Amino acid sequence: QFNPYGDNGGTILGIAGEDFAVLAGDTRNITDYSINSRYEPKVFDCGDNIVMSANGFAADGDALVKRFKNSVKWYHFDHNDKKLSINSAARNIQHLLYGKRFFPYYVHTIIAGLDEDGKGAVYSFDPVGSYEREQCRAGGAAASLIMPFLDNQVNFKNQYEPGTNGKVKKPLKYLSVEEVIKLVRDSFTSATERHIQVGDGLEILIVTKDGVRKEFYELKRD
Amino acid sequence: SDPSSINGGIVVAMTGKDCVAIACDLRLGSQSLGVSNKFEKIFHYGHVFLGITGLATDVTTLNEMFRYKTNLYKLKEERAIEPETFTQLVSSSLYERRFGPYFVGPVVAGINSKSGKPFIAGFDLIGCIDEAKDFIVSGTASDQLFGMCESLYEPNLEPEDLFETISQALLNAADRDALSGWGAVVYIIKKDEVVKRYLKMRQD
Amino acid sequence: GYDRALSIFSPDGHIFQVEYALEAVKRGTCAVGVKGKNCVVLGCERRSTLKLQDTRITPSKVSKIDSHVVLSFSGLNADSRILIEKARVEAQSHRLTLEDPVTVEYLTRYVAGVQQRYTQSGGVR
Amino acid sequence: MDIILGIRVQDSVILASSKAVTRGISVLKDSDDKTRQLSPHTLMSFAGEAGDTVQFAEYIQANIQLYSIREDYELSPQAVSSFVRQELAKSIRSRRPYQVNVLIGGYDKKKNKPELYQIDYLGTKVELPYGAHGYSGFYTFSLLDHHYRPDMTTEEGLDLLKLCVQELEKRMPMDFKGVIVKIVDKDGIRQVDDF
Amino acid sequence: MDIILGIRVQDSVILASSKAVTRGISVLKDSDDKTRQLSPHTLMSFAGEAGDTVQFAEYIQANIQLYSIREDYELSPQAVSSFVRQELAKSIRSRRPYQVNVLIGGYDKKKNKPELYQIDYLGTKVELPYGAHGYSGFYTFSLLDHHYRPDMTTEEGLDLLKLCVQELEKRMPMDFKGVIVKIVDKDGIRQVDDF
Amino acid sequence: TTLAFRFQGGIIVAVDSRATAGNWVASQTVKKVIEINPFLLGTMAGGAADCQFWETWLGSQCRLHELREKERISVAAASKILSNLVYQYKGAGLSMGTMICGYTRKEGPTIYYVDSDGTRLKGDIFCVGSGQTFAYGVLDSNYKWDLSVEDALYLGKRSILAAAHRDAYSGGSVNLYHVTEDGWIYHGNHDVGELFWKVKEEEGSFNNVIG
Amino acid sequence: TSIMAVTFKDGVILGADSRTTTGAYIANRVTDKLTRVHDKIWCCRSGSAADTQAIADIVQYHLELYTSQYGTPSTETAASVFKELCYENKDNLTAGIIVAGYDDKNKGEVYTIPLGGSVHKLPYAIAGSGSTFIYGYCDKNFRENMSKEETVDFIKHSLSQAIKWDGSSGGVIRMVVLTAAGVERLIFYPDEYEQL
Amino acid sequence: TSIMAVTFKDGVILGADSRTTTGAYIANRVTDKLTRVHDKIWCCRSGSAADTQAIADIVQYHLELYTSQYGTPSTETAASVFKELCYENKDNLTAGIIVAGYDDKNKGEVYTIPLGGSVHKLPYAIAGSGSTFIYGYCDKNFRENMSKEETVDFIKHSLSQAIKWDGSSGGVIRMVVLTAAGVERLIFYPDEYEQL
Amino acid sequence: TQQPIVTGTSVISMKYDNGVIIAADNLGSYGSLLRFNGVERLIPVGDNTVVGISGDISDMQHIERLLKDLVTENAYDNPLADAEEALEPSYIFEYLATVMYQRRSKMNPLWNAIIVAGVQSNGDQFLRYVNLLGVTYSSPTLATGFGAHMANPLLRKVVDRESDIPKTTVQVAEEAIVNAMRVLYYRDARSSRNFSLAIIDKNTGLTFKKNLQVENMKWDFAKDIKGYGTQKI
Amino acid sequence: TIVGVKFNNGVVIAADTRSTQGPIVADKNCAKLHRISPKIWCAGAGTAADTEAVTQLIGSNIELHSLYTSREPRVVSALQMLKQHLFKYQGHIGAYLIVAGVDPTGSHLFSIHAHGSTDVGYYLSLGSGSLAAMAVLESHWKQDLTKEEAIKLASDAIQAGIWNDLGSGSNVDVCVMEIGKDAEYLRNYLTPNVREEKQKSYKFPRGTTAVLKESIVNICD
Amino acid sequence: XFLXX
Amino acid sequence: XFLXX
Ligand SMILES: [Cl-]
Ligand SMILES: [Cl-]
Ligand SMILES: [Mg+2]
Ligand SMILES: [Mg+2]
Ligand SMILES: [Mg+2]
Ligand SMILES: [Mg+2]
Repeated sequence: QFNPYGDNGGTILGIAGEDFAVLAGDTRNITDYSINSRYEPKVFDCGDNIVMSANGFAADGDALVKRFKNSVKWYHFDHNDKKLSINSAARNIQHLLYGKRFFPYYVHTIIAGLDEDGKGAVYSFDPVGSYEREQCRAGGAAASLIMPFLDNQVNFKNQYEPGTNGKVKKPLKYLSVEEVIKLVRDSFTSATERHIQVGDGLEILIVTKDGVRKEFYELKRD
Repeated sequence: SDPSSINGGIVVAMTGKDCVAIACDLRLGSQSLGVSNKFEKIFHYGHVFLGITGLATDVTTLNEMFRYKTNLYKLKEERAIEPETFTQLVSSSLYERRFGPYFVGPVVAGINSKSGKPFIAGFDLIGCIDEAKDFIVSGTASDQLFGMCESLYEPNLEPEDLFETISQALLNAADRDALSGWGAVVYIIKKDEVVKRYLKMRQD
Repeated sequence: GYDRALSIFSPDGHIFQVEYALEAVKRGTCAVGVKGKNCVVLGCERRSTLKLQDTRITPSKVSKIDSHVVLSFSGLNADSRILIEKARVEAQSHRLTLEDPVTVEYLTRYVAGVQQRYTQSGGVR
Repeated sequence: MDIILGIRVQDSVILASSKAVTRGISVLKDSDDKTRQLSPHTLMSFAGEAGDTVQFAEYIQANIQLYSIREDYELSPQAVSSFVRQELAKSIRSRRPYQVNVLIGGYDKKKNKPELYQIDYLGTKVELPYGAHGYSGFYTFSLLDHHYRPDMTTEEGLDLLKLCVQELEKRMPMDFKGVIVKIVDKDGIRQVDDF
Repeated sequence: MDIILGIRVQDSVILASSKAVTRGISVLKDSDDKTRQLSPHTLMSFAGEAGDTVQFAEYIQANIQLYSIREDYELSPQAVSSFVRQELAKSIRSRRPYQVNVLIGGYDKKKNKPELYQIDYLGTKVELPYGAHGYSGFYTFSLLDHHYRPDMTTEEGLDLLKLCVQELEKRMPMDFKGVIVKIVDKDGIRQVDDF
Repeated sequence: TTLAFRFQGGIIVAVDSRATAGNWVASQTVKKVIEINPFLLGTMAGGAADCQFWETWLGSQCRLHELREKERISVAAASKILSNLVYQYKGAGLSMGTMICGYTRKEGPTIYYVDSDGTRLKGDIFCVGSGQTFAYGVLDSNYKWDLSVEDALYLGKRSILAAAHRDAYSGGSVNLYHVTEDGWIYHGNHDVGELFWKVKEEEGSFNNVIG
Repeated sequence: TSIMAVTFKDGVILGADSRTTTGAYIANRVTDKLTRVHDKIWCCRSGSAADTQAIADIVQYHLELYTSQYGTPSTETAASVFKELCYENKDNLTAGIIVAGYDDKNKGEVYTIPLGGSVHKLPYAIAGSGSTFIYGYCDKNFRENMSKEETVDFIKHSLSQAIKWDGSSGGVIRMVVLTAAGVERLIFYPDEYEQL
Repeated sequence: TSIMAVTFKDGVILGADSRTTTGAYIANRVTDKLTRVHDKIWCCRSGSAADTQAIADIVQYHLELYTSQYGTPSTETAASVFKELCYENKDNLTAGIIVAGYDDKNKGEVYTIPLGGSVHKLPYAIAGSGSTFIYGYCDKNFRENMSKEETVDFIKHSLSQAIKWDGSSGGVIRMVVLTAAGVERLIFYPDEYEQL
Repeated sequence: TQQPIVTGTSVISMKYDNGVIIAADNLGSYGSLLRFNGVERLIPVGDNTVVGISGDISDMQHIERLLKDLVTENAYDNPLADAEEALEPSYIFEYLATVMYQRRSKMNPLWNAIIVAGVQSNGDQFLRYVNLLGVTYSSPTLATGFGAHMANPLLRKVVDRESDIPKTTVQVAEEAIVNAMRVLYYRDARSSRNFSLAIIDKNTGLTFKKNLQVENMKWDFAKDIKGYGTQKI
Repeated sequence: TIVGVKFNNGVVIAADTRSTQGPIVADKNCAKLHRISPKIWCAGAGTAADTEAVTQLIGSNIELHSLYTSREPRVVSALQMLKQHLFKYQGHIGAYLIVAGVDPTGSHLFSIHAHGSTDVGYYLSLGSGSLAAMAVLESHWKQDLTKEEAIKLASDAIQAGIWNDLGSGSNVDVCVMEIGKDAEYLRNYLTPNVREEKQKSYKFPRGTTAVLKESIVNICD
Repeated sequence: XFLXX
Repeated sequence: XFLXX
């Protein structure tokens, strides 16, 4: 019997700073035990300082990104070139995903950018459109490896102030763009080591008020 | 009805500078229902430490079985079994039940009393040996532990530093798994002293 | 389906079909409504050119829409039945979804809405 | 939904309906009224699939109430039962049938007689002196076969009904949290508050 | 078979076990004692598959009684619990396993301490301050987490147990016909007749 | 695990903040209470997407009611819009277990249980979710009508904590709400990480756990 | 079933057996599996009898309506109509059809249409259950621009072997000759072809 | 697989392809499907490689022990031992074996043993997936008391067609000649047999 | 819901300094039966694109007709149909990629794996893959079926990343493709010896080579292999 | 990914060092090269436990046989004992082996499948990355390879697996068995997958982790 | 996958 | 679980 779904592997990672937000994703595309491409980008600039990635089944992922990019275009036409806010984009994507509640998009969606106060924002979606704003989210094949590391290093979970008898927690603070990219690079090198579907290359998209910058780093190709 | 994920639980073992650390959570449940928050998964036969995850009845059975076999070993050999030898005994015993296996993920940890070399090893349910310089992981949050260990770990950590690394690896991994947590225990093992610490972690 | 726009504007900005529908009301028997301090009374004229009538079975001029609301009318008798039926159905439909009987304002607003719909729908007068 | 009983006596119909609403291993409510008044002298108790029961009951209620307003006249229990049966008879061959079993207890004002109708979800109608739906019948029918008389009073009917509830409370596996009892007679519908 | 509870307090172990034996849509019995005395200071309550429960309980009883005669000595609750667990641990990989869950409430005369062991049909043993088998736990564990204290008396333990039975009688779907309560202490095993 | 009970001082609503995908803890920072309007609250249990989508949709339908009728929607009418919606989708595989809690003049404080198989129940106490039984155990054994606003808030919080502990699929943090004649009042986010130990020490409960 | 179409100097020859079976029972032992869709466009039917009969009838209707408007259709056009039905209804059809026609311009042409509904133009085509046993024989023995008598012998010997080994094939060997001369029907009985 | 054994004037010749496949992947393209069970009794293996290897090894053991006690066994005796294993274990075996041996009294003999475990003594035998395509060809072309060169050409042309049509068959054509002279091995490469 | 009847095997391709090479054997398999031997599975669109198709042949012939019709439709009311407004490889691919995903979304897929190889108007090499699921990806080397498992490893030794493309000549690139086709003939049970090869160069344009054969094959070592283990004869 | 290559005066087997549980890499540097006897070495793919267990068992019985017969063991003895064991278990023991070695008879190279079918060849490849490896072997193999050429071809065939197959990765293990010489086991012959320096040290300040209890454990008698 | 207290 | 190149 024809199975309309497939697993294209890979993993994605979104971290939000004070005045910036990064959306990272490995460039490896796979089916079963074969590599399709060592460089197939799945993190996209969608305009209005919104970066988006729909990891999982690449066909459904591409279809969704394509439809959202088109949603941004028609938002400009219908509302006098008004800038689509990250919170408005998030709600719009929920309706795109839930629109196919009974034939779902088999993807974990993450968008990143700046909120209307100019502060870093990351939104994460399940396949059927349940969304939530977070400081931190890993999605895809190696999400289970990366996410608990992010809890520890970004949100300082299970970390207490030395000598305070585990009474005072390590205080929350925003990370610099330099410190965040270090965590992203260490997260993906760790994920590459222990997950077979992750490797080849790492592509990070950084979003500030100035615009969308890109950075690329080599990963292990085994 | 997946034997390995009915009761839940995790074990992690790491090596340091002239020392080894083995740690485990304390949860025993029946799927969603948490039953016991005192169920320790790490045992020891002389100076050799064994941590077992998986189906709880088999964890208890194998502990009793390896106590049985190490006791007879010591009486006949007139010496305590070493980690390298015990690892082979575990592998032998598990594969003996190849087509009716114990649903477990055992982890050996200890220091060879002769050479003084730190030793850790992991097994599948049918006794395949997984030897490692760095760390071994096991249980329902093995994916989480692999991610934590691979990032946090660095070689030749001092016993006091190694404790912090293995503890943070277990705690953060256990918090992302529903069937693990409910308290944790960490064994710091030096050549001729062993410290056992109970960790404070979120009880949900 | 019959699509013809029967209700349309005239050069002077009048919809003659709607205004000729008022002439039909002006022909109809007189109906009066007077509300007191703690009651409303609906008075209705019945023309006396009809003797040998059976007043037991002859449709009454005042109709119950629900147990708490009534509707009297002036104009075409056949037309009134269609509005009364729709109103009675909407009355029960409101109780079913809102778990509360209609307000007199709501029931009126609905009936008025139906009358309006027939003034810019194709194929209907 | 589980236990609904009905006993027609000399001058009235008595409907007893369990108060328990259970979902999984939790009794969510122990005061549920599994009945709707279709007209002043017609009452319908219902049991079956969750959601379908109330949705169906209220749909019938709305239709009978619409008729009452239109004609300024109360439909006979026989007429209402026939309407309900046809709706279920339609339903069973629908895409998703109503999985609802009903008892219709009514007093015919023209005949001056009480009437009890038992209709299952297939649209199977029968007029009975006493009726039950689900596993209740397996105990109550044999009990009523013995103790029931046609010329009994409402008070004798309630004592006969107490004998049924006691037997069910003794031998039924599930806790149905007692019953709400309602009497249909010439004076309309009223609820027994202390049972 | 359904509800078996256990509460270890300061100086005793208290076992509560439901009295209902249900087969199909009939409560066959409402006075069933779901327990066997393994030794003068060890009691085992049991619940699970019909037939297996009593067959297993009596088999264990016979083995512990045989030991008591042979050595002229009572086995510790810990020793008995370990024996029972091994029998179930053998059973689960048999052609037809015993589908029986047990609580072992015992008073260790050497330690002068009460001990409560919870063992499921897989042979999963845990020592607990309070234990339950089946759906009972889903209500009683959270309740005891709140109200239980380790230094409580037998009377405080019985009041704590009444609070559990009341909650189960309120929210449990099935009628389990109350519980038989038994206390294990330094003076042996005795039954509470009025609960 | 979510619960809402009616008492002398109005309605208490308490929910956990955990979302799971199988045995994977996906989030511990989820809003399971949707603020439909100043006098209406909606609880969420089941499919995150189904609850989130349809309860924000319900909020739009409740806004359209007060625009059309120049009057705030009744808790009964609001709950029945949702129950009639999910009933249209009955058998399609919608998984939602919700409670519509609010105050109006004609009704007073009201709670309606609405689930995806079309069940709609008015009641004083409801616990919905995988850890509903654990919440019931503590809530029922401590519930009285004559609880104070302070005691009621705590019992609601303590009942979630009990379930958050025992139920593997419940935890993260407790979100408290108090609904009065003047509308709903938020009573803060309470992390189980700190709350458990604070409650254990002060109350002397949770003796099963190693202190 | 055993069927084939062979192209030669003067045109094309269609050959088929005469056995229709239900399980291991022979429903019809004198079946005509060679059917006329046009004067000098014929087809060979394999698979479900009901399906192949339905398709053939529709094609004949289409080519009759084509002829009324645009004159005589090409053999390629006929094969295209067959393909269109077989391809668009591939889920609900079990039909292996060989289309064979004689034009004056294009001479003898053979198109084979397997289950999928794909079209393959070939110098000769074999199809049906019994074709499997004569792939080796037909490949070795076929030559282009054969004579009428050579092609008749080629088809006769081929279907003789197909019939001998395939239980689903047997009865008489029917053949239809398509040339400029006209349409000739040939029949060959067991007593002749069995002892080849 | 495509395998066959042909009897001629001076004895018998065994022929086989060299293709072992897992699904549509070729595990071994130089397989030896002709195996020695005795000095002048050889067999052709088709079906499960594992099953046929296991059977062949046991038969070789049996005929070695037979020879130690009762001297050289007959080709019929060898076929009987094969049958006994194939028949008694028919539920757990996928083995189509052709047994071919040279006696001085009985000359060249061929026995075929299909899946069932039945024995059939024939003048020549074909077996394996690729045999289906050459039933027509082999029947028409086989003659009794052929020469060595004629039989080699018959097998080569036959397996050439089998290989051409069967995807499960290919590689080199191995052949083993069993005569009074002794045992001769022959190999034929694609570049030769493909363009026959 | 479909099942593929008549099927075509591996399509292999790679980029080089000035353009792209694509190849596919001329076989139409009917399960294990190697039924049809004259099947062209490379279909040129204009003078700047070649679409290589594997999988179901009936669906391949449907895609042929769509591409044929696309050229006709593009020519309508288009004075620059053979110049600036000619069909690009990127236009042809995106059209197919749209159809393939639309068909999978209606649970009635075109049972194919497609590689669109060509050169854009600005001289850039175009090589992208699409299949029955509507999954699309691009790489210096692309292959379908067995090609993905056996050809890609060999072609990636020549062009392992982007920077290797300018360093690879058409002579080296074609040699690697022809070598890969030989390896597939050794090891793919549903492959044939006869194949087609197409080169789209930005300078020399489209070169379509038909009736190529696998040659320089190693079979000699087979004679030395006797038995399955212990056999010495 | 495991392969065997024959050269003039012996045989060489190579294997990758990746062990996987589902999609997760359990062991980054495990040993798939097993010593059946001093001059008979085996490379195993399939169920890790089964390949290790079956190679040890036959290796044990081969040693007892060697002592009994006062002879150096033969590759055909290991081959026969392995295939008859695997066949008996009807493929339930998931061991896919490349058996190679030198003995008094000469140099030998065989492959064994889980169901008990054996194959002979000059070059063989088994495992998930066998197609990637066999592609290289089919491209570059020739008759009359030298020792250094065979090691290069074997390691190149493993590398093809490491890079292209997700099942294979990390390092290349090699064992060279030459006639008249001791078999040289080249553990981690190539290490082309070294982990790059981490961007940051995650060494925690001492006292970061919250502790409830401490206690000295008694390991002594 | 989709998230499911 | 079970480890499986
Ligand atoms: Cl016919
Ligand atoms: Cl073989
Ligand atoms: Mg990797
Ligand atoms: Mg936890
Ligand atoms: Mg929990
Ligand atoms: Mg072939």
